[PDB]
Amino acid sequence: PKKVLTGVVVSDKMQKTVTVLVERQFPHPLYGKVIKRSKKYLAHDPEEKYKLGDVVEIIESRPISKRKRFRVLRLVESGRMDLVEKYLIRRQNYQSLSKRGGKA
Amino acid sequence: MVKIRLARFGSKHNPHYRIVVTDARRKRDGKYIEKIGYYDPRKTTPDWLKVDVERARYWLSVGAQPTDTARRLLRQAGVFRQE
Amino acid sequence: RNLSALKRHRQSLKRRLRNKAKKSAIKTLSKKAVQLAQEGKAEEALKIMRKAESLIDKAAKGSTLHKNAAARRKSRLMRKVRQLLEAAGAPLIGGGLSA
Amino acid sequence: GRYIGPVCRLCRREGVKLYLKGERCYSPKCAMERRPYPPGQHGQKRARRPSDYAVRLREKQKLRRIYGISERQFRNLFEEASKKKGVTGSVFLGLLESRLDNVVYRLGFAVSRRQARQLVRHGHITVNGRRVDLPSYRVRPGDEIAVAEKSRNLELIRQNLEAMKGRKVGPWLSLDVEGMKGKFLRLPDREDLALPVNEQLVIEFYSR
RNA sequence: UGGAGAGUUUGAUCCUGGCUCAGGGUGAACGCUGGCGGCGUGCCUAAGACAUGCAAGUCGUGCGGGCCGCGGGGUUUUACUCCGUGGUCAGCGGCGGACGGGUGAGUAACGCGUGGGUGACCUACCCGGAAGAGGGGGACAACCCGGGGAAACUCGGGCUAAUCCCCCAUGUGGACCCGCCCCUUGGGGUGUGUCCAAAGGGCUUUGCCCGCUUCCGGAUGGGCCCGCGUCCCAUCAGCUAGUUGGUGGGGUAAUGGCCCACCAAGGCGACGACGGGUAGCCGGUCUGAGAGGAUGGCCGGCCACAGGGGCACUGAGACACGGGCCCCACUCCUACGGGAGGCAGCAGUUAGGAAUCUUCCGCAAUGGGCGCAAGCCUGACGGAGCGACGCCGCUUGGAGGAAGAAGCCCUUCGGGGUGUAAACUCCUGAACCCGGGACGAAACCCCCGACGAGGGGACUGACGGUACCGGGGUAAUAGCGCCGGCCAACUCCGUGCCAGCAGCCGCGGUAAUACGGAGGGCGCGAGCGUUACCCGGAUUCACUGGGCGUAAAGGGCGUGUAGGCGGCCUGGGGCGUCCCAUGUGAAAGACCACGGCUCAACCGUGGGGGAGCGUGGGAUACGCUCAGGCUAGACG
Ligand SMILES: [K+]
Ligand SMILES: [K+]
Ligand SMILES: [K+]
Ligand SMILES: [K+]
Ligand SMILES: [K+]
Ligand SMILES: [K+]
Ligand SMILES: [K+]
Ligand SMILES: [K+]
Ligand SMILES: [K+]
Ligand SMILES: [K+]
Ligand SMILES: [K+]
Ligand SMILES: [K+]
Ligand SMILES: [K+]
Ligand SMILES: [K+]
Ligand SMILES: [K+]
Ligand SMILES: [K+]
Ligand SMILES: [K+]
Ligand SMILES: [K+]
Ligand SMILES: [Mg+2]
Ligand SMILES: [Mg+2]
Ligand SMILES: [Mg+2]
Ligand SMILES: [Mg+2]
Ligand SMILES: [Mg+2]
Ligand SMILES: [Mg+2]
Ligand SMILES: [Mg+2]
Ligand SMILES: [Mg+2]
Ligand SMILES: [Mg+2]
Ligand SMILES: [Mg+2]
Ligand SMILES: [Mg+2]
Ligand SMILES: [Mg+2]
Ligand SMILES: [Mg+2]
Ligand SMILES: [Mg+2]
Ligand SMILES: [Mg+2]
Ligand SMILES: [Mg+2]
Ligand SMILES: [Mg+2]
Ligand SMILES: [Mg+2]
Ligand SMILES: [Mg+2]
Ligand SMILES: [Mg+2]
Ligand SMILES: [Mg+2]
Ligand SMILES: [Mg+2]
Ligand SMILES: [Mg+2]
Ligand SMILES: [Mg+2]
Ligand SMILES: [Mg+2]
Ligand SMILES: [Mg+2]
Ligand SMILES: [Mg+2]
Ligand SMILES: [Mg+2]
Ligand SMILES: [Mg+2]
Ligand SMILES: [Mg+2]
Ligand SMILES: [Mg+2]
Ligand SMILES: [Mg+2]
Ligand SMILES: [Mg+2]
Ligand SMILES: [Mg+2]
Ligand SMILES: [Mg+2]
Ligand SMILES: [Mg+2]
Ligand SMILES: [Mg+2]
Ligand SMILES: [Mg+2]
Ligand SMILES: [Mg+2]
Ligand SMILES: [Mg+2]
Ligand SMILES: [Mg+2]
Ligand SMILES: [Mg+2]
Ligand SMILES: [Mg+2]
Ligand SMILES: [Mg+2]
Ligand SMILES: [Mg+2]
Ligand SMILES: [Mg+2]
Ligand SMILES: [Mg+2]
Ligand SMILES: [Mg+2]
Ligand SMILES: [Mg+2]
Ligand SMILES: [Mg+2]
Ligand SMILES: [Mg+2]
Ligand SMILES: [Mg+2]
Ligand SMILES: [Mg+2]
Ligand SMILES: [Mg+2]
Ligand SMILES: [Mg+2]
Ligand SMILES: [Mg+2]
Ligand SMILES: [Mg+2]
Ligand SMILES: [Mg+2]
Ligand SMILES: [Mg+2]
Ligand SMILES: [Mg+2]
Ligand SMILES: [Mg+2]
Ligand SMILES: [Mg+2]
Ligand SMILES: [Mg+2]
Ligand SMILES: [Mg+2]
Ligand SMILES: [Mg+2]
Ligand SMILES: [Mg+2]
Ligand SMILES: [Mg+2]
Ligand SMILES: [Mg+2]
Ligand SMILES: [Mg+2]
Ligand SMILES: [Mg+2]
Ligand SMILES: [Mg+2]
Ligand SMILES: [Mg+2]
Ligand SMILES: [Mg+2]
Ligand SMILES: [Mg+2]
Ligand SMILES: [Mg+2]
Ligand SMILES: [Mg+2]
Ligand SMILES: [Mg+2]
Ligand SMILES: [Mg+2]
Ligand SMILES: [Mg+2]
Ligand SMILES: [Mg+2]
Ligand SMILES: [Mg+2]
Ligand SMILES: [Zn+2]
Repeated sequence: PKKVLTGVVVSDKMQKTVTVLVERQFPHPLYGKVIKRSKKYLAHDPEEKYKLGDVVEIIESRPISKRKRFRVLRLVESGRMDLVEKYLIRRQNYQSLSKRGGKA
Repeated sequence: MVKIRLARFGSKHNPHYRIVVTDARRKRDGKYIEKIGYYDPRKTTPDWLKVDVERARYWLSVGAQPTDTARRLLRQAGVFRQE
Repeated sequence: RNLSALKRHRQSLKRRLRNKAKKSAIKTLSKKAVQLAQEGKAEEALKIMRKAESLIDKAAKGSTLHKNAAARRKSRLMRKVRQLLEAAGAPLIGGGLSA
Repeated sequence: GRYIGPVCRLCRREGVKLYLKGERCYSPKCAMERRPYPPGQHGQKRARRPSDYAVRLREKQKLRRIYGISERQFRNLFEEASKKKGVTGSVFLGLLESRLDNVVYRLGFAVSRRQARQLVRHGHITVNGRRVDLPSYRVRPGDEIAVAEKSRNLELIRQNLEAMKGRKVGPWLSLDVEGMKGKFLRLPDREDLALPVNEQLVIEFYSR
């Protein structure tokens, strides 16, 4: 079956394309403890129909571009930046570990 | 085309083939599509030839082309015996 | 040395030529009809579009285009012509297009 | 290369008597009568308390020196026994006891196991009517071990099979002395055998 | 059904802790030794370089010719010219040359594995179904004539056949544009317009056969896409401009920045981007009680590559190992202009290396290509050869009998040992130019039948005179390591911190079971040792299964970011978790059973298990999430 994944829209800055952050949980192959892993997907959005905080269902689709093989199958629940913010902060976090660094 | 032939499986001087259904282009002892019999050229045992005739019939019904020796054995097990 | 199956190379060149030539015609006629269609000249734009259609299919009769390469061509051709005739066109000769 | 060397000297080193000559290892000459002590310039000196390893090693050497098998083949059998279902100790002794050359010895067709070995190699023996010249051939229950007709009239086979008249045979075997036939009734149980061997020590030796 | 530990820090002890050994393994190599056979296996280094031969052709039932030959015709005769037929040569044309065979360089990646997607696709030959093949026209080799080059090879001119190429027709049908309907990414139906078919050949020639055309489907094979999984370094922390997305176009069988034009300013990263190192991945293999570790030779699957780089042509299929073009490096021929090459195919040579084989036999069998067939090709394959390289089997004797050794070589000088051991008596009978002698091989073909089903029939074996059977018949290779402890086996002489041994602890300085020799002994035996490497023991990277006061180890202290973890009660959802059914989990291997070769190794048949993922159904205690509530934590 074409794959269906659920994630949060963390990016809307593209024409007809939104970035969907999908989370996945699973026991660690050797240490057992359940660990959360995740991947960002570039789903296709023809009508600019979705915005941030939107939890959608991504569906496996025929390639729309390089780096883009999924379409937004539907909205699960609207607005909720608790997730977007989370993502964003972790990103802002990076703005540190290097030669300089913020203060957070 | 897809064929029904023999695949060597015995040992040196101890041949034992498998009546097989594979693409004509594969190694002979290569990866077949389906085993449908087996043959012991030297009849070292009373069971030196078996052939899932129902299956042999299937493959032939869809284009399987038997080797001559393949056909010969299949016939010996009445794959064509319409009598 | 001397592998007589260089006759294949020998032959490929003759084929290469045959194909090569059929395509030029196709390309040249297509451009020609697309050019006329655009300039609004309808009756002749179609007339030629029609030749191109025929030539294309024939190209696919043997191993020049074959497959759905022919279909793409005719498709894109009948596409651009019908559209370019959106300059008050009115399919005069109603050649290949089925309005 | 089945050993081949002085034998009534292994018994001496092994403390116990290994009948590796059948005859003579009975007479007042098996040496175990006069010189039961190990061979060599130190055979009589005071003994030194053997090591756990020593005990296990000697015990393995005893059990294996009896059937006169190679350490290679001997080991092969033991491994096969560990793998089989059933108490390794016994199963192992069963397999050992199933070697044709051995069975030929149990039926009395020959004095010693060594002699019985040669009798197989030379085709004087027959399993189910077909010749079998492999001393290691594994006899199965029901198989009838015999003497090739052509060999039946051999001077040795006579004196030998004669000496077996009215003589007892292991419960898992059975021989018709006249026709010179014999049947392997079934695998002997630990109880059926009575060897100067604690096979448990052997299992341990191959556990190290 | 499964799990052993030992030596070594001290005067002694306990602990910590490293080193080391006992076990199993290897495509091995080296030393001493070496008899037979079966089955396996053998360039691990220079993807270095290669002489030579062979490794892909096949169709005369698609076509026309040349050379050589025989026969028969038209004449009164000759010349000239017509037909038939044989050998041979290539050419035109077709199918194959994209498979089969080699290798592991590159690659850390949708390459591989596993499970899925394609309404985004192709598939020669094969199979099933439907429909069809009317008419005309053209050219280029061969061949003929001439020109250029040293050669390779090449330029021009003329003639000609076809299942070669083209035109018109017929339109079962199919393709494209537009509309409509049903479906839902480009799936299917429908209407109008437009566009598109074909090749002939063979006869037991008046019907059969081989073949051709269009279409729908089957089968097999394949492209592309996606989830998850896939080594080391963070002494690599930021990376990116076709770079991320858009619109239009190009290109393909087809999706896609695959490519292009234009627009937007995005994309990726600590869940490790980018960079560096290393490496084909897998089924499996070795080891381990298991978890795990290590590995990927042989065999099967996938990928990649064909002297190094780039490229496309022809094709159903290639960007093509024995096709083509250009650049490079190198070898070769050269009349210096210019040409010819590519063993990572079999075998062989040379180089490198500790090290890896025959320039073998056969096409008989299995399999592949072409052919109507006969048959042709097939270094694929089936076999033999060489190498204890591995595994298995086997032999050097069996039964009876204690000379007894200048010297080897023990002693209490009484004796003890080698030892039933003994070219010495009886038995069997490995070897052995001695008789017979194989399965593997019955098809294609032919005839009858109806070229069907059936049924009869010529033919054909490399291995091989091999195996195996029967006869006769000789008593007929033994070596290597070790003997202080770990670790099975002790004495004499020699030597005197020397000569030397040594895995670790150590041994030798004049009584040495530790050096060398000898007798004796232990282990294993056509082998035995050594070196190297892998797993083990090592709970010594500890998930199973460890630690940090003084043994190595608490950060100098805090603050808090990400993250990890989260009190009590109820409800929803059902992600984690658990259960059921189902698909998948190739073969080989492994395990069990039975079976074939006298056994075994080896092999055949059958059986059982199986995690992971997909699908459908179900459960809700715990974890998660949403909602509500509490007050024992927290804070005020
Ligand atoms: K940054
Ligand atoms: K001429
Ligand atoms: K129409
Ligand atoms: K088809
Ligand atoms: K298909
Ligand atoms: K596919
Ligand atoms: K586009
Ligand atoms: K295992
Ligand atoms: K593995
Ligand atoms: K690996
Ligand atoms: K054929
Ligand atoms: K004989
Ligand atoms: K002798
Ligand atoms: K001295
Ligand atoms: K000594
Ligand atoms: K180790
Ligand atoms: K410190
Ligand atoms: K510090
Ligand atoms: Mg947007
Ligand atoms: Mg050809
Ligand atoms: Mg032009
Ligand atoms: Mg057992
Ligand atoms: Mg210590
Ligand atoms: Mg010490
Ligand atoms: Mg100390
Ligand atoms: Mg000390
Ligand atoms: Mg002290
Ligand atoms: Mg220790
Ligand atoms: Mg030698
Ligand atoms: Mg061999
Ligand atoms: Mg190599
Ligand atoms: Mg080389
Ligand atoms: Mg040849
Ligand atoms: Mg001719
Ligand atoms: Mg020819
Ligand atoms: Mg290949
Ligand atoms: Mg590689
Ligand atoms: Mg890298
Ligand atoms: Mg995948
Ligand atoms: Mg083709
Ligand atoms: Mg058809
Ligand atoms: Mg003509
Ligand atoms: Mg010419
Ligand atoms: Mg000309
Ligand atoms: Mg044609
Ligand atoms: Mg119609
Ligand atoms: Mg037409
Ligand atoms: Mg005809
Ligand atoms: Mg596009
Ligand atoms: Mg397209
Ligand atoms: Mg293509
Ligand atoms: Mg790009
Ligand atoms: Mg490499
Ligand atoms: Mg372990
Ligand atoms: Mg195991
Ligand atoms: Mg392989
Ligand atoms: Mg090379
Ligand atoms: Mg290249
Ligand atoms: Mg093409
Ligand atoms: Mg090629
Ligand atoms: Mg390639
Ligand atoms: Mg080549
Ligand atoms: Mg070679
Ligand atoms: Mg050298
Ligand atoms: Mg052949
Ligand atoms: Mg063939
Ligand atoms: Mg052996
Ligand atoms: Mg003596
Ligand atoms: Mg004797
Ligand atoms: Mg005699
Ligand atoms: Mg026969
Ligand atoms: Mg007939
Ligand atoms: Mg017949
Ligand atoms: Mg033939
Ligand atoms: Mg005899
Ligand atoms: Mg000892
Ligand atoms: Mg000295
Ligand atoms: Mg001394
Ligand atoms: Mg010494
Ligand atoms: Mg460990
Ligand atoms: Mg732990
Ligand atoms: Mg510790
Ligand atoms: Mg200290
Ligand atoms: Mg400390
Ligand atoms: Mg502190
Ligand atoms: Mg926090
Ligand atoms: Mg909680
Ligand atoms: Mg939480
Ligand atoms: Mg709840
Ligand atoms: Mg659930
Ligand atoms: Mg399952
Ligand atoms: Mg399997
Ligand atoms: Mg058997
Ligand atoms: Mg067996
Ligand atoms: Mg099996
Ligand atoms: Mg489920
Ligand atoms: Mg519930
Ligand atoms: Mg609940
Ligand atoms: Mg609450
Ligand atoms: Zn004795």
